[PDB]
Amino acid sequence: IYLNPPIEECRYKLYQEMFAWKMVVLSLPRIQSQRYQVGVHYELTEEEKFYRNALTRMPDGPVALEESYSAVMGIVSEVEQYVKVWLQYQCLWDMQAENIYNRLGEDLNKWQALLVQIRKARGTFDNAETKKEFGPVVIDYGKVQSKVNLKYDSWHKEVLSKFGQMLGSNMTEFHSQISKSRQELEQHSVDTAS
Amino acid sequence: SSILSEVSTRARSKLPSGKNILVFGEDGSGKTTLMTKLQGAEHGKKGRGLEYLYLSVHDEDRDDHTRCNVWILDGDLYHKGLLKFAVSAESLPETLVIFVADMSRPWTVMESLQKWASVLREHIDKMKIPPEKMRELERKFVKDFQDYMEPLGDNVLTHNLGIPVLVVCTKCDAVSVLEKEHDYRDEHLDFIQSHLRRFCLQYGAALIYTSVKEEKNLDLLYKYIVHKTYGFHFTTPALVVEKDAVFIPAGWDNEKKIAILHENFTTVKPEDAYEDFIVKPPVRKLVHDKELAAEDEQVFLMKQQSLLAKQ
Repeated sequence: IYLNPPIEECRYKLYQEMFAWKMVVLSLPRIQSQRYQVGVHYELTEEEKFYRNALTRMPDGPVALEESYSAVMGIVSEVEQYVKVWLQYQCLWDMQAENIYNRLGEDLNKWQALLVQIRKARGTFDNAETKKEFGPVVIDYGKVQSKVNLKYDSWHKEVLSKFGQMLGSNMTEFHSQISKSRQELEQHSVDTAS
Repeated sequence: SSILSEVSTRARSKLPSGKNILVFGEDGSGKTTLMTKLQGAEHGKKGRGLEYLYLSVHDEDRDDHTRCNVWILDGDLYHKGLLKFAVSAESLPETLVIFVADMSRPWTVMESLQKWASVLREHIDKMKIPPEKMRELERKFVKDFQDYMEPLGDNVLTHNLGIPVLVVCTKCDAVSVLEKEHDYRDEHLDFIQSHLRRFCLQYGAALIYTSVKEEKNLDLLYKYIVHKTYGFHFTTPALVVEKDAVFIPAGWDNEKKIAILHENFTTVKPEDAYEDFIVKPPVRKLVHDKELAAEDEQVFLMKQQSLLAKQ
């Protein structure tokens, strides 16, 4: 599972957007008297010629900036978490079912637990939605939508089949011992001198 | 639940990521130029506040691709709170921090460097790192410093944060121009190099000279950055033989290795203050012509009353 732009792009491009939205009002020329006041016989310094001091002139202080990055620091962070969830499916191509079988061998019946959360793990998945939107960041799980579906469904089918096979074996035990004990009770020897 | 254990335990071969290399430096010191030239493009775009560069480090020996997070910070002190975005307790143990000392203006190096000596320190305590972890990282960094094969002392790592620190000084080529345009003596270069080495020794830092114009040690800087943040193989020796470009590995520094640099200059003792030895760059821009105030009507009429009075 790759990212065609790596997750760092999701933050870098948003930073470039914020930089554009700053420079749209920041790179404005500074009003100056040098038009005729040639007595400043010196190349206009960039810090003063382009008016690069507006950030120190916040009416509300730096809080806006503290807010701005915060939004990004939120927007990227959780969505990377979302990406992380997708990366969690990486096992579907490199995992040994024998390890799972040994770890959960003879669970409640055979597994009875993880097979329940697998259906929930089918979330972020198996929906008509093709691309997850979040703010201006859209992650398109279009190339994997079918491949991970096939792999996950095959693994689900094999796990379900093994669960059912063990379930049926235990039900052979179930019904066989019921029948035997029912016959033993149906001997019905209630009155006897012995 | 159960899945988050079962699938997670099925981990494969990988290379560690999520490293946050940090860059504080004096504003206008070409820090963005240096790092952009490092990452491959000639130069990105500058701006205000924190800026992001994702450094793409590829290891051909293992043939893998990874990205580190260059969070380059503005030189304005007013933009120091937003540094709380740069370093977190989750990110601290893998942060490598470098300064940009614009050698074209040596007179503004040390204190700006010493400006570091406050900011990060404040940020490293206001985030309230528990003593146990900060001590363990500190001793781990100390041990890593000790074992440099190609040291103990009174002031070695006498004050440090336990994370790798570099002091890279850009615009190296300018040393030539200020050599002639300022008659800046070679003994001055020796003095500033010794002072910077003492600084990097007390913070356990590795110091690298570089010039984007002369593209010197950029490959070496890349090698050292990757070697420190990741642990790649390193083979470059301590290039200190020539003054033009000097490379001090973190651990190669010793007090005697600075006394040897002390001896060859005999003009002014190094114990004297930094700014005393270096010459100040005089301010060029003249003061604006004074306000030509007009005497208001009231005191003018007072003076005219007096004039009509003595007559």
